[PDB]
Amino acid sequence: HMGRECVNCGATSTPLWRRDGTGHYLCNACGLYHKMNGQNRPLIKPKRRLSAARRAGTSCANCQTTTTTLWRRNANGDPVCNACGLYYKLHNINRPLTMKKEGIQTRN
DNA sequence: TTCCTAAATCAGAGATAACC
DNA sequence: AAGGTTATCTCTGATTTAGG
Ligand SMILES: [Zn+2]
Ligand SMILES: [Zn+2]
Repeated sequence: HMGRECVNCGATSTPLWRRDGTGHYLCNACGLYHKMNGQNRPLIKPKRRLSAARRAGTSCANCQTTTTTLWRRNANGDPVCNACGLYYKLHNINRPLTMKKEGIQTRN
């Protein structure tokens, strides 16, 4: 009622408790999964917080540089350096890796 | 307590324009 | 000189947070 856990995954919380063939408790997810696939529900740890992880290195999807004064994003939604972004939004074509310049230039 | 609000802060898209 | 790449500037929107 309160100290029960899913015997397959160990989840202590669930929308609706279910029973396996042997009468033990399965969380809704696991229970449904078994009646569907006749196989235990595989445990698969959650993915990246898209931050506490993700932002652990950022290189442009096009030229793969790691530095830029401003990160933009391509259609696909991935980050791209300022240069590659501006170039594509002007020519609707990717910036040729033959343009990668040495270091970073400043102005004014 | 929890909710809601405010306002900072953050993130980028555009604009502007500096330098080769 | 004029052009073209793309640093910066300007904001609009989305997040993040301290309070009440
Ligand atoms: Zn389970
Ligand atoms: Zn790039």
